[PDB]
Amino acid sequence: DIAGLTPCKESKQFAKREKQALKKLQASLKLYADDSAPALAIKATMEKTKKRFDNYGKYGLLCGSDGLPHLIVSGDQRHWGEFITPGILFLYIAGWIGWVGRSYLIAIRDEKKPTQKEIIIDVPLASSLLFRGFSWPVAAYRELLNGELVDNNF
Amino acid sequence: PSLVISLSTGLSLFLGRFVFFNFQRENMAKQVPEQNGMSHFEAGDTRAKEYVSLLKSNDPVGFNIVDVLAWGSIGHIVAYYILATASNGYDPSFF
Amino acid sequence: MPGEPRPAYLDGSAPGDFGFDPLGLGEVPANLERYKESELIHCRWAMLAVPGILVPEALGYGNWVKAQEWAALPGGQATYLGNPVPWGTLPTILAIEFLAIAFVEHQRSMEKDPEKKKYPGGALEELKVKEIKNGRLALLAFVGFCVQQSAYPGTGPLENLATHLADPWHNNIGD
Amino acid sequence: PENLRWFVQAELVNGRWAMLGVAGMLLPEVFTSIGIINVPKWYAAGKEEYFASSSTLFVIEFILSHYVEIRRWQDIKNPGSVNQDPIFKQYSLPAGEVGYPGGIFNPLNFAPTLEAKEKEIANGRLAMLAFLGFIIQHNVTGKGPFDNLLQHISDPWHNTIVQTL
Ligand SMILES: CC1=C(/C=C/C(C)=C/C=C\C(C)=C/C=C/C=C(C)/C=C/C=C(C)/C=C/C2=C(C)CCCC2(C)C)C(C)(C)CCC1
Repeated sequence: DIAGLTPCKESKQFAKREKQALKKLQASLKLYADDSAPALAIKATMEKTKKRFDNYGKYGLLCGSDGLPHLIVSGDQRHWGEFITPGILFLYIAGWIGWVGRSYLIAIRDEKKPTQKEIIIDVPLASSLLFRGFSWPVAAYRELLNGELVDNNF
Repeated sequence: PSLVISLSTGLSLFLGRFVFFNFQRENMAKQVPEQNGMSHFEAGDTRAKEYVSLLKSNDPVGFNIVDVLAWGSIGHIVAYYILATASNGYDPSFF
Repeated sequence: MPGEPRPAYLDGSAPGDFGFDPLGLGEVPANLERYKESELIHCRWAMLAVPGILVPEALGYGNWVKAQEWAALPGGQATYLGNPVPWGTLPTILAIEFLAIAFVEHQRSMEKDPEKKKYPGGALEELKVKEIKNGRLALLAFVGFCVQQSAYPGTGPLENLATHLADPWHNNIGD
Repeated sequence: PENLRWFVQAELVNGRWAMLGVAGMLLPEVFTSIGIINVPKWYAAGKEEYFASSSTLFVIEFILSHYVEIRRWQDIKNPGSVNQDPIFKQYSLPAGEVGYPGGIFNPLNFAPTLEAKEKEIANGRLAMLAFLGFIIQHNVTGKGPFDNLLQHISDPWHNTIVQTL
């Protein structure tokens, strides 16, 4: 409800330009609609869509003039998450690749002699080398801030 | 609805600070000099300053700023002009 | 340093040179390492603005306030004239009291020895913890509530009939 | 294995706050009966009181909390700690943190500390499996039943995600 941008439910545009945009693919009477492939340009799909119409709805995004999702989190109201509730994971999903990324490498001086010892990967991964990826920060993310860094290692 | 002060007090406040200083003690610091010809910075030298050049004239300095502004400035424009004519044309305290 | 490592309020035990073997603050650094204008001033201040404040009575009898007591100051003076001065109000009265004050602790300027601290050795109530050591709790005692005195200045520091305000705000405003 | 006697207490602390944590909503736990997602508070109460919201039960009872917890922290740090249950040892006889302050930089070892029975420890973690049952339902299926000879292992119904909420 903030800055504009209305929650979709007053429908004005979006919902209609929608029930327009998608719905002249629908005028695909211009073929023969029964069973097809070769055609189904009409009947289905709209299932994902129109039979997801008033569905999408539904949490607002306060989709806005034009009548489309102006997608915003910034840390106000329910939204504090339309990208943050799915905004952290990414952080999470990446830099523990860094762990594998690190400990894969930080092995590539152990057992001794290295590099292409980088090309032949010694199938490097599946558990703790990754499956620590699971559990890094605020329990041990300060794998950073002691003996591994510094750095302090040799 | 504004007293034009604070500022216009401080536009004078340190004006009055370098009419200031230094009648007698030869010719008003040092010495004099520096002028043209150039004696100072990156001809060579270029160093190395203190600052206790304050402390002298301060106790003095306060008086003159923060009342003549009420005898000069916001102190009439004064009689006097006399002399006389009278007087400059003699003036309304303008107003 | 930062934490979770630190920092020896956990006794010593304790003090403590000897003892039992300790440190603890790190044997006497200085966030100025030399040192003042702003330091120990954080102290004798608010001891003695805050006594000046006891003065607003709780009143259950009536008070207020004197004979001349300035009429919120704006125009009960002087009535002059002589003449005639300011209005009064504005910069002029607000000019006298100033540089009058402005000279009193600035002749103090000249200071170096007699006596600069302990400094190397000795070989204001003299040695005084108490009378001075309050210096702290007499500052923030004050802000402590002038925070609300710039928060919700409702009407009269009746303070608690309700709770401990504690409102709570939340740390945000929100969360 | 994994690592060194780093946190014990941290997670111990956790397991301490744990059982009586899962004792908390363990009132909704229903002696026999009285549950749901909660609002109230032990029994009674009726002073003046413990209140809302220009008050909150929060900041009052949980500012002062801070010095009650920092004492431990700095207590850990500079040991510091009883004589000695929690950091660490006197009686009798838990799972040993075992080590002393340093390694070869770190490893002159690191973990020969297993051995025994069922024992003391356990229940500390029990309540976090409790939790990962007990949290998951309560907004997914917000009541807790157990029901034999009736229709356990039969069911009855269905209930998924998108309904709505
Ligand atoms: C508090 C505050 C804030 C902040 C701000 C800022 C911006 C500041 C600055 C600050 C600082 C002082 C900073 C620094 C930082 C640092 C860093 C450093 C970052 C990061 C990082 C990285 C780079 C990482 C890496 C890694 C890790 C660590 C983990 C994962 C993996 C890897 C290894 C990759 C806010 C916003 C809230 C506002 C108010 C106040």
